[PDB]
Amino acid sequence: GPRPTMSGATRLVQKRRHGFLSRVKTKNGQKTLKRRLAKGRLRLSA
Amino acid sequence: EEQEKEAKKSAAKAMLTPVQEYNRKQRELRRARGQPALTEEMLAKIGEVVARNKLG
Amino acid sequence: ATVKQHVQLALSLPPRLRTFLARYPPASILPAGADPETHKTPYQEESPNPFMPTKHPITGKWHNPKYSLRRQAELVKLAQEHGVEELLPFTRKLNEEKLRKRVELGL
Amino acid sequence: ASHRMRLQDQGVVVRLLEDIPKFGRKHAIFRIERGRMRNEWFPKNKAEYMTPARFQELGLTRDAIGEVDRSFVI
Amino acid sequence: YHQPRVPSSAIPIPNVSGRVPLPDSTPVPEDFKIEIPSYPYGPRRVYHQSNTGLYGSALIRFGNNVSKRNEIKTRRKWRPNVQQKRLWSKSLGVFVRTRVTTRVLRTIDKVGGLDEYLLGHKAARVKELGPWGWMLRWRIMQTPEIRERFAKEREALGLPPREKSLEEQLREFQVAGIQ
RNA sequence: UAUGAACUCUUAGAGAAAUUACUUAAUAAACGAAGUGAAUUGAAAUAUCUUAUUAACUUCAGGAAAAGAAAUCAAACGAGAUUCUAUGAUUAGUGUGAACGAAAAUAGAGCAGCCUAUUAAAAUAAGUAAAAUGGCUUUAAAGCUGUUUGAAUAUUGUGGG
RNA sequence: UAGAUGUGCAUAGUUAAACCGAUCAUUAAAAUAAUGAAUAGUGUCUAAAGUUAGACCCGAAGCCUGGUGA
Ligand SMILES: [K+]
Ligand SMILES: [K+]
Ligand SMILES: [K+]
Ligand SMILES: [Mg+2]
Ligand SMILES: [Mg+2]
Ligand SMILES: [Mg+2]
Ligand SMILES: [Mg+2]
Ligand SMILES: [Mg+2]
Ligand SMILES: [Mg+2]
Ligand SMILES: [Mg+2]
Ligand SMILES: [Mg+2]
Ligand SMILES: [Mg+2]
Ligand SMILES: [Mg+2]
Ligand SMILES: [Mg+2]
Repeated sequence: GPRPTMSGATRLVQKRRHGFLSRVKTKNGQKTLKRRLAKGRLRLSA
Repeated sequence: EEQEKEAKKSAAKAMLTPVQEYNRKQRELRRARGQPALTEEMLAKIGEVVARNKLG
Repeated sequence: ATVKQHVQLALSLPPRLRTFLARYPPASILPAGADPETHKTPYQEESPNPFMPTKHPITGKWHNPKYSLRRQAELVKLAQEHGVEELLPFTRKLNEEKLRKRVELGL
Repeated sequence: ASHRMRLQDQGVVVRLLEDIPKFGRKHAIFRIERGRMRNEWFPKNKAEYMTPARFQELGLTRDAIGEVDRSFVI
Repeated sequence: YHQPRVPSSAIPIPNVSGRVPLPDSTPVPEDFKIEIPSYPYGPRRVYHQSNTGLYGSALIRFGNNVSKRNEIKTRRKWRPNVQQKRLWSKSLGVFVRTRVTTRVLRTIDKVGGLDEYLLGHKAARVKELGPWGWMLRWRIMQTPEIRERFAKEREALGLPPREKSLEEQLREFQVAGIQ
């Protein structure tokens, strides 16, 4: 079954992993933004 | 910004060989000659050939 | 008046034909007392026959004809539709040349 | 013997600009190994490659290539 | 590569990337760079190893490996016989170090030398030179031998005699530095 | 038909995008070409084959790109660039099989030729054509290609098919 | 005005195949010696079908490629 994996989770690790700068500055991150931007998402990251 | 790009695009003209520079100089002279024209006398002689081969 | 009608037939040809004749005029249409060698056209000075290949004097290399064999057949076909086939220079694609070679030598 | 063998290079034709001992006299044309010409002679300006253009300027033809003279003495 | 220093020329043999960094000793004015004209056919989008050597027209080729009995296809690679030789340059007068294939070594002998192989104007050769061969071509154009050879070949073609060269600019910076 | 204004981020540098700090800093996706290139699947198993020069990824490029005015096809008559659609054709042919699969030609959409290219390019093309070998493609030809070698000079019959 | 243009099917069969042909093939020469095969097609509509496409509908575990996450 699922586990409580978000216990003790901080919001500084959310910007370093799934933030916006982590995606525009990486080759594989531009795809995610372009993919999410083509679908029409508002929340491109974090 | 464009003057430094057209000068950067034609910057390899200083690396041309004597033969390349010679062929590029002839086009200017050949293009300046223009196209030959057909005088009324030559046109009249061409019509005779057309009429002779069409009407007789 | 007849001369005016003749000039209206030469100007009725397609520009493709008029362009070729302007730079490669045969001796027939030249002035009566003109000489073929003199007052040549700038195109004629480069090569007397644009359809035949020419060996460049300075460099011993043959230059392709100005008009390829495919284009030689399009002018002969277009020149034969307006009865101006007697003006084009010698060509293997000429209807009379193809026929003469067959009768002379055969298969 | 066979109808096909290993393809081999016979060398490069060069005209000696000097008079190297044990090979040939000056202005001698022959086929030498590419290694010696490329690494020893050409840098020292001891010979020159006999390109088709060179043959024309010198007036000679391809039927003037000689053989190496190992016995040559200065 | 680590290229020798031209005997009487301030300009160094260009780098593999195209930069021509001058020594600290040579005085250079504010924001002065030696730029080589762009390669007409641009770099080689594949096999970037060929953008830094004389590879002619050879690249890394992909094909199959076939079994003796069942003829099962497996992908493999064919690499060009790339070496690293020191080729003599009559114009420069030194041993230009570069990576050249064995097929281009026979072309250097066929045309009469590295200098003759770099000055070829045919389209098939300019494509074989590549970005690196285009930098060595530019370099030998600055030498006085080639400059005095092209000026003599223009008199035979009926061309006017041929402003300041790159060697003079660097020479004038050594004079202006003392004033 | 003109005209004032039009903030911040993506988008100077840094950073936890819409902040800092500066400054009259600024360009998504799909579509195109090349490179690389599978497997499910079918063959009632399965290796060749098929799926498939597919999907996907990488680079580069423009509003389109690519291709393009015959070293093309035809067959003893002749056609006359490229591209798109249909027929030719469940054909020729290939393959043990399963299956894969042309071209000439015809009709239509378009039509344009040229090197003095209407944007500025040949002094007519040599490590090239081609050969052996290892592969791709493929009908054994032609075409692409790593390695080792390596020509000829125009119908007055030279060179390719 | 005038002339031409545009897949296809049938109109002749026979044989591996062509020549041949109301005849053809085998008989190593041929020959009523023997044996087999000869006469309405074509287009359209309606419906039912064979074939290739997902192919009457729903359902795997798994395989490969590209990305995501410590
Ligand atoms: K778990
Ligand atoms: K590489
Ligand atoms: K082949
Ligand atoms: Mg934790
Ligand atoms: Mg050897
Ligand atoms: Mg900013
Ligand atoms: Mg920024
Ligand atoms: Mg089976
Ligand atoms: Mg078949
Ligand atoms: Mg040629
Ligand atoms: Mg080949
Ligand atoms: Mg052949
Ligand atoms: Mg061939
Ligand atoms: Mg029949």
